[PDB]
Amino acid sequence: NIKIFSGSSHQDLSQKIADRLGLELGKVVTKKFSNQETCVEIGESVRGEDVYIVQSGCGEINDNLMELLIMINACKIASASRVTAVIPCFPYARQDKKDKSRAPISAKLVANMLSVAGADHIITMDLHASQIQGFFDIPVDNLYAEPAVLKWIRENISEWRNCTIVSPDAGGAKRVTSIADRLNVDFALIHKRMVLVGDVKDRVAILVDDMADTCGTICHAADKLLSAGATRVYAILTHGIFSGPAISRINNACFEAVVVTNTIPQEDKMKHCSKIQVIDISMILAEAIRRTHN
Amino acid sequence: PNIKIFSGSSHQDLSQKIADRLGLELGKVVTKKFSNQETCVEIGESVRGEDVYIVQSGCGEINDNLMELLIMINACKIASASRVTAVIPCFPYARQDKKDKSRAPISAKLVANMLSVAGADHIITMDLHASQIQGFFDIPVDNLYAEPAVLKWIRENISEWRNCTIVSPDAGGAKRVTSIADRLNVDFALIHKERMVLVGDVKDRVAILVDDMADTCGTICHAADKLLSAGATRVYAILTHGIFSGPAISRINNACFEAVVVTNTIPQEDKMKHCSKIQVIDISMILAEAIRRTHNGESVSYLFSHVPL
Amino acid sequence: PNIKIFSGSSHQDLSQKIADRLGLELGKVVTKKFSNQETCVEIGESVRGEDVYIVQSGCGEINDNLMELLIMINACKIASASRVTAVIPCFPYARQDKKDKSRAPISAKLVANMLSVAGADHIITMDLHASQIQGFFDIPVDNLYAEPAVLKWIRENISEWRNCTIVSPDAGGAKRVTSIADRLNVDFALIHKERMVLVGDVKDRVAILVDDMADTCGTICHAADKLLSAGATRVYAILTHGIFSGPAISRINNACFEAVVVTNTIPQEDKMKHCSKIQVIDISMILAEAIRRTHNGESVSYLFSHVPL
Amino acid sequence: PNIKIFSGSSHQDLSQKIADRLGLELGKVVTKKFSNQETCVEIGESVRGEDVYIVQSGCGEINDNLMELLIMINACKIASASRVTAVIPCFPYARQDKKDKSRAPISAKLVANMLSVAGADHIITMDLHASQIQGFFDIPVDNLYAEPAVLKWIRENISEWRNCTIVSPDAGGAKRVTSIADRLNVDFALIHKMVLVGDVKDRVAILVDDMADTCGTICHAADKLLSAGATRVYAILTHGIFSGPAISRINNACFEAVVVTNTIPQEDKMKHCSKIQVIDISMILAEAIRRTHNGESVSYLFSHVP
Amino acid sequence: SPNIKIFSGSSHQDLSQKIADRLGLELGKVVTKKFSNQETCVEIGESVRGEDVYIVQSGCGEINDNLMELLIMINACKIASASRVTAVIPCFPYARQDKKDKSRAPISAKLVANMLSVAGADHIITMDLHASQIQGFFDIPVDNLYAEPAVLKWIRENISEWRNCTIVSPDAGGAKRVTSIADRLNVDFALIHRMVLVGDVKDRVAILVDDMADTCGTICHAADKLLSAGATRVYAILTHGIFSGPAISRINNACFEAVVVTNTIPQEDKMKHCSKIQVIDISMILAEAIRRTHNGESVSYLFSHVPL
Amino acid sequence: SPNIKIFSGSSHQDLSQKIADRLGLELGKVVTKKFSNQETCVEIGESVRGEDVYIVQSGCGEINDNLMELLIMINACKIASASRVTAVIPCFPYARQDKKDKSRAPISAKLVANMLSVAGADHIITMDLHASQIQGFFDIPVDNLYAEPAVLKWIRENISEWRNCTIVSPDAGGAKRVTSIADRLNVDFALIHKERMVLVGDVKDRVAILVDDMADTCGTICHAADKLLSAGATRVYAILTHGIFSGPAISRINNACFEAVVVTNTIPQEDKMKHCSKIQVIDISMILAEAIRRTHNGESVSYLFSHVP
Ligand SMILES: Nc1nc2c(ncn2[C@@H]2O[C@H](COP(=O)(O)OP(=O)(O)O)[C@@H](O)[C@H]2O)c(=O)[nH]1
Ligand SMILES: Nc1nc2c(ncn2[C@@H]2O[C@H](COP(=O)(O)OP(=O)(O)O)[C@@H](O)[C@H]2O)c(=O)[nH]1
Ligand SMILES: Nc1nc2c(ncn2[C@@H]2O[C@H](COP(=O)(O)OP(=O)(O)O)[C@@H](O)[C@H]2O)c(=O)[nH]1
Ligand SMILES: Nc1nc2c(ncn2[C@@H]2O[C@H](COP(=O)(O)OP(=O)(O)O)[C@@H](O)[C@H]2O)c(=O)[nH]1
Ligand SMILES: O=P(O)(O)OC[C@H]1O[C@H](O)[C@H](O)[C@@H]1O
Ligand SMILES: O=P(O)(O)OC[C@H]1O[C@H](O)[C@H](O)[C@@H]1O
Ligand SMILES: O=P(O)(O)OC[C@H]1O[C@H](O)[C@H](O)[C@@H]1O
Ligand SMILES: O=P(O)(O)OC[C@H]1O[C@H](O)[C@H](O)[C@@H]1O
Ligand SMILES: O=P(O)(O)OC[C@H]1O[C@H](O)[C@H](O)[C@@H]1O
Repeated sequence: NIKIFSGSSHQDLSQKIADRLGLELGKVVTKKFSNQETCVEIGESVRGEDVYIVQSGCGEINDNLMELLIMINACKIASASRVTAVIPCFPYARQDKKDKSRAPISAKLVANMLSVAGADHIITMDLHASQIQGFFDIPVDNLYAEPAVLKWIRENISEWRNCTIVSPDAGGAKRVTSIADRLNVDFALIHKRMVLVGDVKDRVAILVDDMADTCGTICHAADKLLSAGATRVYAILTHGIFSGPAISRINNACFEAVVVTNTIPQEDKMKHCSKIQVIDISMILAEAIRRTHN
Repeated sequence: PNIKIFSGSSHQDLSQKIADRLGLELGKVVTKKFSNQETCVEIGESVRGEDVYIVQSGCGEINDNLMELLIMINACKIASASRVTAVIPCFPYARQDKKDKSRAPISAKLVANMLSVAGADHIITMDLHASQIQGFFDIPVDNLYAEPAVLKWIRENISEWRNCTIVSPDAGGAKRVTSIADRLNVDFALIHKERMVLVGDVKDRVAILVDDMADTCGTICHAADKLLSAGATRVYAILTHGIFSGPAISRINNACFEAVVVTNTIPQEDKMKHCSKIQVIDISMILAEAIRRTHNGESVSYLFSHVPL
Repeated sequence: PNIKIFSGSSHQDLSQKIADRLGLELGKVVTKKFSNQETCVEIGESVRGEDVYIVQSGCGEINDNLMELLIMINACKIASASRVTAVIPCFPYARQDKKDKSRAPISAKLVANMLSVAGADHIITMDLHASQIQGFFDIPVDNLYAEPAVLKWIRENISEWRNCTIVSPDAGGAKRVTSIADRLNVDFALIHKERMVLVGDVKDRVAILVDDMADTCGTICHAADKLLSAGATRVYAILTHGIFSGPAISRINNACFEAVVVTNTIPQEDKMKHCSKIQVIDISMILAEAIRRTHNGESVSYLFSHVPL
Repeated sequence: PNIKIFSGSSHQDLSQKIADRLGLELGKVVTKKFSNQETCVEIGESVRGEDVYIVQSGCGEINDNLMELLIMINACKIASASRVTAVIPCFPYARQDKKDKSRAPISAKLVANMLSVAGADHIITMDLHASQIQGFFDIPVDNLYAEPAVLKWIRENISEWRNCTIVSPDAGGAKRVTSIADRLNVDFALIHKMVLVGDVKDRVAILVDDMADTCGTICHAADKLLSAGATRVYAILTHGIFSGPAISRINNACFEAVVVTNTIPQEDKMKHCSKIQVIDISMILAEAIRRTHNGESVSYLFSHVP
Repeated sequence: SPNIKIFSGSSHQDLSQKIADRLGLELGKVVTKKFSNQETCVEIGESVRGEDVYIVQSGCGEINDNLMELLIMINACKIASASRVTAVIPCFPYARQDKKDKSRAPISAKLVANMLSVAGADHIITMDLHASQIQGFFDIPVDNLYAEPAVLKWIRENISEWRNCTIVSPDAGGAKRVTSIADRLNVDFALIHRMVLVGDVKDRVAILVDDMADTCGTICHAADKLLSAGATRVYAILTHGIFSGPAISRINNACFEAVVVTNTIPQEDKMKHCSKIQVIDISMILAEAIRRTHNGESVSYLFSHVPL
Repeated sequence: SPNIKIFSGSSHQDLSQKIADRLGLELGKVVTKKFSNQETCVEIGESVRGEDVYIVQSGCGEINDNLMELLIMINACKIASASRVTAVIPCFPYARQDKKDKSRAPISAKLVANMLSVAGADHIITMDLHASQIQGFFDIPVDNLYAEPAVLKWIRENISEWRNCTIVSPDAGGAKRVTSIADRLNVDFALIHKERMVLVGDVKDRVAILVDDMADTCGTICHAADKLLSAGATRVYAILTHGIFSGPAISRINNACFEAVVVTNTIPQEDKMKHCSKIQVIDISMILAEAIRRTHNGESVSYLFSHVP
């Protein structure tokens, strides 16, 4: 049967997942030692169980990554039948190639540390680059928020039939042209001094990318989109990291709303920013766990 | 502890140019097929203690050349070679780099694992379809760019290059073309299939389509037709990998290109004989230089700012 | 009860016979090639939690079938199948199982490592060239014998079998023929190349050459004529693997065989059209029984003493 | 090959001291964190064909320094280094070296395997909590001793060292002090919970263990040693973790000195605690690096110091 | 539930028989001998397809022959399509070589752990590892069982003055073990380290406790020191009864009232030639570990209680 | 630049000493004993840091203690920062268990190859593997040396009538070993098969030489010898590479009808020669020493297969 465990990163999403599966949380004490070493004490048997550990790459990332690895190692030495790392926001994903001299491929390093910890399956959401599925030798589910983003647009944008949907960088063109084609609307591209390609005159601009970290690029992209004359600017990003001065920049930018999923906890950031709206996706992870559980 | 260079049956000319630029001959290897079509590899010289480089591109009957490459690596490895480096100009199975459909394979990662398990210690390639294939291994992977030699070609061959527009034939290729456009200080544009859509205005100016490869060339021929319809003085196509499979030559001859420019990661002499529009950017000096720097133990970053020769 | 059988492009007939004998349908898989000759594999039905068997024989265009097999294994493995078993009746690269020359590869071990790294958990094959290839893995390898079905054939079709002579065309095929001689209670003989030399009798007796495979068939045709010039009644040739590459068919048409008997580890339908001496032994029930017993607990030890049907 | 030594963000002073003692400068690495708290590592000079040494101790925010160390190892490995050696003065997660509870992790082995897959070919550390951690790998792991340097400190600083009594504050540490007391040919003692076994009457008492974290079990162990009547009490621990309430407890305790090595930085601790003294072990690590480079035996560093 | 098979090696057949008997099973059909040239011969005479296999081999009596036999049995079961192969090793061999305390020294214990891993072992069940950190040699579950509950029950039921005894360590290495026992009995402890004794064995009973007894030189010299310090009776309760070389002669001449070991190593032949040696059948602790590991329960019971 | 060291195990110190003498080296400082409880104790009393280490241990005389000793020495040198560890094993143990011929049978040879691999061996140097395919049980270079040269030289220098002798295989499995030797001598050949013992070939009126790779209990060579005399041969010799002579072997050869029984010193023969006057030994220490010298440097060992230094 199923045991779902939660790490100290995003207890809310784990609770939603376990509720949707009709389970309890697997009882785990997750803290730090006096000298900041990660302390993981699982307080119930997992012998013969299919265990799922929910830990997102957010907060103090290395503590949560190491916590996840230690939970995997404990469950593996605990004679668990299978250990699955549920990672809604995959850490170190932007370091997925050697783009400069002597650079590390940190995402690949993370994939190998999960492998040697004892992970048998990975369930994640909107990988920055899909090719990260190839960093392993085990099944890696790359889930999409695209149905939930489409539904959010259709249910919240009055003028969605005549929007355009825009990318703030180059790399995000393929992500955008999908949903633009799925809504049957135009599309546009913003590149870095900032240049705009496409027609967003007298319509609604929805910026879409996989992630929003410092939000400098989407804020200057919204400013370019107002320069080109757009009745309203939205930003729908899957992972709402919001690091550093991000909140200040979205509060001063001219967005109608800024939409993210709950791959990362947003309550405290939503308290300091009124434009933020969060989507479900917890039902998408539960169905990947239940589908995985044969 | 010097260099031994061997050639596979997938591109002996490129191996010949590389060994020539390095002041070498090429290793004595017989690479044929058995009566029942099994690969036969006979290394005809000692390779003990040598730094071996094997040149095999993903082209032709791809699985025969891939299997030949793997057998060459394994023989050299149990031949007590000091190091074995697979130089793979066009990396095969690169478009199968993820699990997009329901039960699809990641063939590129499988290939990376067969190269790893054969005994490869180093990979030297050019313009990987996805750069993340460098992460499919646990060994160094040089992802060489043809971008500098393409820039040099454009400047030395395009009269109106100062006011051209670099166009991406698909969505996915926007990063490449904005890189090149930023390097020439020109404009860029994008074409998206669905009717085919053009964004970025290429009116009354030269249009250069740039992507990593040309297989069946349907997408770049349709893109070129759209560039004419939008009113573009001239339309070029500069692609790194000249696969040209199927009706590709028919489609390029029946399109409106002034030239279609590729590198010699794949043999092009037979293709150029049947298509007066195809131009080749010899990149054997970039591969020869990367091998030499790899041997000495020097930094290959020079190869991303300047063209040799 | 959770069993799936997928077929490659090499021996679809044998796959259908096996699935028929197990009362199953073949799994939904599209297995073709891309425009640039890369292998294209989409398994079109779930294998989640299933006991998967992939039947691909080492024959035809061998490297395309090997890559197809590896891509199917890796796909099923990433598709969360419980176990993936490669049913390979004729093992490719099996004759390359040692280092006899100064720089030779052990291609059989390379293949064992590529099947292992793809995700294979079990191997089911028939009459390995060398049995020690079982040790090239680290997973169970069922090496089935055609010996019982050959014994049944010899008993039921050769009238003078009680006083025949089982002959080896080379050395090393001595154990194969001595086991059949001890099991039929008959005589054995041996032929060594070096002008060919025969040791043993065959005078005024039916002669039966037995080996594991027949590729170019030069040695068994010269062996046949030597057996007639030593004064033998007839000459048969019973080989497990048909292959028949190169000029083999032409040579069998001119040789003096009464019959050439093979199993259907390799398709023989096209071969039988051009050679009237070729008779085929259906071994689909031995492979089907290996699969059904492998699914359940049940020991495969049957398939080495008596024939299923 | 030629030697390059790199520093992590943990204990930069020890890295500089080591590089100076080897007559080298530290290599160019920028090691910081991203806006979203991910580790950023940029090695700014070629290491192709080099024998690289990366000095990172298990201290401070340990998971950030461990993850940073792993990223440096991986970068140097893809940067075509000839050999990558992790110099780790204090090995993190070492106290998780066995399974004494249900569902417990063996975090020390997890770290050993992450170092292995990162690309480490050699490990140089000092006084592992348990020596058997050398077996968590399949690559050379040097477990150096501070014992000659603590002995030299104690002969050179304790006048009554000829007639002292070395004490273990817990059970598990009974062998270490027998290795040291017998090396001084002096009395030894033991404390368990507190009850004391061994003599400590009018003698002066020297606590020796591998660590001292929060120091509760050595502050109480000092109180028991005074109650049994010893002139002064000395605490000599290898790794100066001093986390949590450690400083307050030593400031309110009756130590003559608390001596640690510089496997972990102590400067911030020493400005706030007059009782902390540090032993320089930078030459003991430098000599193992030098011997490891040009192929000598580090056995000498367990009996002679520099 | 029952798809389990249990097999024996050539080392401790009595323990194998007791374990299988306690589980209500018969021992599996394996012929285990040596070839003419002294190579190990292993013939499993029954199917293990889909089975949860347990192989009982202790590190004792011609160690390399039994270790190599164990590895060959694991590999045979692995190629025989067993679902899981568990090595039950009551006394884990080469455990004293668990670190590098010398130049050019081997970690023989780690080598053995890697040979068991590469042979095909999926699980290890052992008792009183010399060092518990050997659990970290394996990357697989390793049960490190204790004789501590059975040693305490034996003490309470056989030492009358056990409430005022003295649990003594024969070397500096058993201080963790004996304090544990000392705390469980609520008694005093002592240590012996040239003969130096620290602790107060007053005029009472001294019980030496360690993990094993090989030659028995240390427990006997510790017994002499415990005499000279004036102690009533002295005992020795050791988990692993290796007793090699002149060990029995030295126990017969030493001042022991009794010397108690477990049956991780065969002791019947040893007990016939020494009236002092007593054995604590621990076959039920191993059987209940096999039974719980099959059908997947928690073995932590076995450290608080002694099932018969 | 000699970084070469050479240790010896407890199995064959004489052969190690001859090898090191021929290489102009001293034997490495190793104490190899047993603990009180019969556990293997290995203390290397010399640095091997950065050295090319060779450990000479043969599979003979109490196999498991010598195998375990070899493994502990490899592991010690590997953790001792040795540059490379090469296991020089003249007689490779467990070679006869190289396949699964019965149900639940072990492939002990592959297990041994995996324990040598996991100990840290980078190279294996052996002589006359029972099956050559055992080279594929590894993933590291394995030199399979032949005793065929020096056996040819022995026959020529000791048998007067060798120009018309007959090389006989005692079993159906050594026929390839025989056919080789005979072709190099240009002599007849024959084969013996225990079915009742049967002889195939001609050995009437001329000298007969039984040749196989080893002699364990010697049960077959002796009955084959009486068969060779009942079939009428002047003399009978027995030349085996590996002189194991276990069990009743010496008792059987002393009453056997051999002119001589010739073995190599892959196994110590001194005590065996004391109890059997018919035993001749061939020194192959120069073939092992040359395999080591060429393996160290970087030279083709393949000379050793037709020359005899
Ligand atoms: N992972 C895990 N280990 C268990 C469980 N139950 C028992 N163990 C065993 O417990 C041992 C270590 O903890 P344990 O002995 O129970 O703690 P102790 O009884 O206080 O010494 C190992 O042998 C584990 O195999 C369980 O449910 N999960
Ligand atoms: N790879 C390689 N192998 C060599 C070389 N020189 C000798 N060999 C050896 O040659 C052997 C195979 O060639 P050969 O002696 O003709 O085979 P054999 O006579 O049938 O055993 C192998 O054992 C190799 O180790 C060399 O330069 N390279
Ligand atoms: N790790 C490492 N990579 C190097 C070194 N020298 C050159 N490189 C190469 O630098 C390449 C980076 O390519 P690119 O994305 O164009 O970065 P660029 O070299 O700065 O232009 C990598 O693919 C490496 O092959 C080196 O010393 N170490
Ligand atoms: N290990 C094992 N092998 C089995 C079992 N049942 C059948 N086998 C087969 O046994 C074969 C070798 O033994 P066997 O068939 O009896 O003798 P053979 O005539 O040499 O094939 C292998 O090819 C296996 O496929 C089993 O339960 N366990
Ligand atoms: O373009 P499609 O033929 O649709 O897809 C494959 C394309 O691959 C290359 O980009 C060619 O230009 C082909 O057109
Ligand atoms: O030897 P060839 O005639 O050329 O090739 C076919 C032979 O291949 C093997 O030797 C078989 O015995 C076949 O008779
Ligand atoms: O003392 P408490 O258990 O906090 O733990 C801290 C101890 O950690 C080690 O034992 C040190 O000697 C410290 O005294
Ligand atoms: O006493 P020794 O002969 O030195 O060695 C064997 C005995 O002492 C050792 O520590 C073992 O524990 C045995 O108890
Ligand atoms: O005669 P056996 O008992 O079979 O074994 C000893 C034989 O072992 C070898 O294979 C030779 O044929 C020897 O004569």
